[PDB]
Amino acid sequence: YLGRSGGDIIKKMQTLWDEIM
Repeated sequence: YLGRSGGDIIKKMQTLWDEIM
């Protein structure tokens, strides 16, 4: 919603925890 808000949020959450833990 308004310049790809929904798609980009799920992509960044996935790698936040993939790379740290």
